Amino acid sequence: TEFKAGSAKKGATLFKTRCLQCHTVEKGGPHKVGPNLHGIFGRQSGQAEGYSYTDANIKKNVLWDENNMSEYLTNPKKYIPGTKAAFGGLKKEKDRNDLITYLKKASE
Ligand code: HEM
Ligand SMILES: [C-]#N
Repeated sequence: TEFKAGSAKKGATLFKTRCLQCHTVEKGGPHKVGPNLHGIFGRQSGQAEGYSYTDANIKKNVLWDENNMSEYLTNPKKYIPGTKAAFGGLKKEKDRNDLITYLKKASE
């Protein structure tokens, strides 16, 4: 992978206050508002059956590397033109580094 990590901790706190709202990180996990984000790093997009998927996510088949996720998070509804992800696109830029680190580490 190109991206090299910031901090495993702190990113947790960000996830907990941003993403945990809609998602989970745990193995399998409840696909609450969003799907679960375990093992996503290096698994293509749309890798969790049963939950309410979209054609758009499938057709927009994304590997979920750090770059693509970093971008997506900025503008999910743009990057995938057909998502229920009514998320406030991660503008902060900095915290993202930690958050992605945590996610990467969690999704090892
Ligand atoms: C910055 C914290 C967040 C992160 C790291 C994140 C990450 C992701 C990722 C990687 C996907 C792609 C799933 C896949 O293709 O398998 C996704 C989808 C989704 N997210 Fe988030 N998300 C965040 C916050 C949110 C929030 C707060 C909401 C709830 C308002 C939300 C709702 C959704 C939904 C509904 C999807 C499914 C969209 C689709 O596949 O069409 N997310 N998210
Ligand atoms: C999730 N955007």
